[PDB]
Amino acid sequence: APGASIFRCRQCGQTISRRDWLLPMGGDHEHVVFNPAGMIFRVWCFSLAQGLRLIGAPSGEFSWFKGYDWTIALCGQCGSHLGWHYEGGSQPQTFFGLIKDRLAEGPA
Amino acid sequence: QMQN
Ligand SMILES: [Zn+2]
Repeated sequence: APGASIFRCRQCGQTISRRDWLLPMGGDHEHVVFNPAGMIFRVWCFSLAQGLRLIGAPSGEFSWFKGYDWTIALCGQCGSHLGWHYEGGSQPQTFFGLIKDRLAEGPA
Repeated sequence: QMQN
C-alpha cells in the first residue's frame, strides 16, 4: 500500500507520472532553474509521463538542459502548466521536466 | 509566462 508511487495534476487529479519514472539528469532528478521572467522552478525530471498536452513546436531558446529543445507541457485535462517536454538530445533523446509543486504525489 |  505505498503512498508515494504516482503523481497527479494538483489542480484536477489527472494521472501524470510515477516515482519509478524519476530520471537523474546530470546526476540529480531535481533541478532548480529560472525562466527569463525570473520565475524560479523546482523541476523533477521523468523519463515518462502521460495525460499531458504538448503545445507548439520545440525551441532551444533558454533551454535549461544542454542539447535539448523544449515544448510546453499542459495538463491534458485542466490546462494547468505542469512543465516541459524535452527532445532532440542524446541519452536520453527525450524526457519531461515537471514542476514539483504543481503535482500531487500519492498512492495508486 | 511559461518559457523554460
Ligand atoms: Zn490538471
